[PDB]
Amino acid sequence: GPLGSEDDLYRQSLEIISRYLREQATGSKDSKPLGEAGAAGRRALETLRRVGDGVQRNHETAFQGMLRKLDIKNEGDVKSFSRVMVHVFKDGVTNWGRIVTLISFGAFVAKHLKSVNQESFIEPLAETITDVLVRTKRDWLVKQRGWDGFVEFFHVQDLEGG
Repeated sequence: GPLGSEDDLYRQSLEIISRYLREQATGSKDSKPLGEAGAAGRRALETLRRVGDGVQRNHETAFQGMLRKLDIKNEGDVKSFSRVMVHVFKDGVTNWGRIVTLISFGAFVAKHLKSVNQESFIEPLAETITDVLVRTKRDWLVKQRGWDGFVEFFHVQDLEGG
């Protein structure tokens, strides 16, 4: 049925986004590792976790001004996320770092939404951030084998080049 000409990545992009945003919102480290998303999720949830911890420390100024400018009240405030969706890739040249900031913002905003006890809008929050993530950078995701590519860019563990 679903399997065919539909979207295979989206399924994953969601599996990992949920897994990531869920572990972030709670703040507690997940004990159960990946086992459905495949290879991407395994190295993604761990990579994204690290890049996120850094992104937040690197954007604390931006993140503070971005979320402060917004104000999640209902599922309608998600429109504000759409604004940052574009503002994230403001630069003509597309870089994984930019896409990392997008996932980094909503991920940080999700944990923020949970800090105020509004998980109600969180469920749709994650569903949107993901949709808008793979659906906004689909062409790229298709031109860069999506998920696998993301990790291809971050195939570095304890090594640094440039």
